Amino acid sequence: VDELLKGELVPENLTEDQKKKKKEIMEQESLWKNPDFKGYNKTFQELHQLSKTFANNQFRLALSNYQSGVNTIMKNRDWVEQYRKEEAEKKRLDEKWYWQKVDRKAREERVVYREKMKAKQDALNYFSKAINHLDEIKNPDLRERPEFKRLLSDVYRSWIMAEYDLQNLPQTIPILELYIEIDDNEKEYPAHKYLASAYSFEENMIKKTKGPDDMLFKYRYKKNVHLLRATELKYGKDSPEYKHIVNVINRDEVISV
Amino acid sequence: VDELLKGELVPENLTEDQKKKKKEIMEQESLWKNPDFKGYNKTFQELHQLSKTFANNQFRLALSNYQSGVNTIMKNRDWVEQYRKEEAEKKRLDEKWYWQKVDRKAREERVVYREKMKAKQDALNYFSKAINHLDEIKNPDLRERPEFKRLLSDVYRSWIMAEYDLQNLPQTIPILELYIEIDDNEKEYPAHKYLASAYSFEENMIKKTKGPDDMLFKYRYKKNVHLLRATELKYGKDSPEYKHIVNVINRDEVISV
Amino acid sequence: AALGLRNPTVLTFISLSTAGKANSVIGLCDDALRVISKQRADLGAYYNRMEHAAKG
Repeated sequence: VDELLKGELVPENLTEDQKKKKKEIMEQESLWKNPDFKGYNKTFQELHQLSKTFANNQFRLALSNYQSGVNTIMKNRDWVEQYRKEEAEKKRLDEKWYWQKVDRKAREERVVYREKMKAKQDALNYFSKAINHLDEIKNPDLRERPEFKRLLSDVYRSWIMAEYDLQNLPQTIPILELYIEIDDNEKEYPAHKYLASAYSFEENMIKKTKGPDDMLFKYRYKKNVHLLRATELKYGKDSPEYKHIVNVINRDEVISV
Repeated sequence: VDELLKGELVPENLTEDQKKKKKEIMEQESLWKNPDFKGYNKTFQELHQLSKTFANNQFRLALSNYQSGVNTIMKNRDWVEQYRKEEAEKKRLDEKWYWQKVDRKAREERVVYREKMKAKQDALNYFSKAINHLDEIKNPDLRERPEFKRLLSDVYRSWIMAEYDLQNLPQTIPILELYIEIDDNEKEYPAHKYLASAYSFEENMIKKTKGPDDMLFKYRYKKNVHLLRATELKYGKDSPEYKHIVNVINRDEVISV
Repeated sequence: AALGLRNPTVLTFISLSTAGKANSVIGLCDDALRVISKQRADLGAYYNRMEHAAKG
């Protein structure tokens, strides 16, 4: 079952009384039909933010940005694959030394790395726009629908994956934590793998900059919790991998006997 | 028992003779019915300030302002709690260093402090208006009623708490001394806690500006009086805390052997 | 944000803590300098026309 097949949040169209209420309001708005009206006080028109029309429109804008961001990521890999194919197939009539091949190789790596970061940064802007569109859906009922949770996880996942590639690890922590609070994403070991690395980065920065000891411990404890959880979710509890991590964490943490 | 349930100071409506006397006066006022009359000499019309109608109108004015001031404070705490909640829930896509978190928090603590000081000033104007209304109730009998002392203490209490947050400590002393003369308010330890601090502020200023020695000792003696009393009300006499304060007070003041 | 020295969406501004980054910033300042120069030109052009009008 695909929740994004129809590309909509909630399908908008039953009671006889409700059908009568809808009839009289439509008649009233016809009397005061004035397309040039602009509400001086914004409170009343802002109630349109709670409508189903508004939520559908915001959902489709976020969907449009999400698709564009994924297109940015996917087209880049297509270009990188094509670029490597073209480089290997062209004739090198002036290359005869091993260090020349190493030199030619390094340029291709620099070109590829340069383009990848540009694609990641371009895609991240699309995802950040997609994130903002969903945040202004103010209706809690529409936020619990399967379609909303399907897109919300996909937008969060791609944004987290891209932001990590730009080495902006501490920014992924707030988004990752909101990711594992939706449906059963908490049982995914990749989610806890990223949090282990991200909190390790925070721990080093406090150690390096000689920050507060309290923040040093909190980043260390959060690092161990998600490191152990990721090990359990992938290799299982009381597994050889799990026993290895417990020895590491106990050695790293401070305990009292 | 709530003295403000009915929202009135004294209920205004028995003797057979008095009922007859009121009737003839109502008849005299009918003969001289002149809505446009204005007294050249105000002494006679000023006697209306001794009436029950006058006090009831003033009591509602003081009650009306008191509610506005109290509602002003309470709406602010709702705003501060709401403001802190919204800031923590919005996304920081460009915040990756600890000092960035420190700086963002410092901005928020300034915004919160700005509104609190603004809210305290708005309420303090209301509480001062409530105080002004109650001082022009010129009937001593109506000033002893339980409804009056109930509102008088609440207005003074709210005013003093607002004034202390604005750091106008020397102004609280005259009001606090009026507060502890109402019913058994003197047996509240918070009333003596504020007088302990306010008199300490007065003693510092005389010491700082090299004021008179008489004013130095008067504010020093009063500071010790209300510090010792506040300890007794909250922790009791011959308690370890009360023993602590006596040593401090005896050390600070001047005694003769 | 308008001069290209800060992302209008994410709000991150340019950095020189990496040699590779600094090389790309050199190009960024060239476009930043061009935008200011193009702006000063239009302002001066307005001033010249206004100067003629006052004399006229």
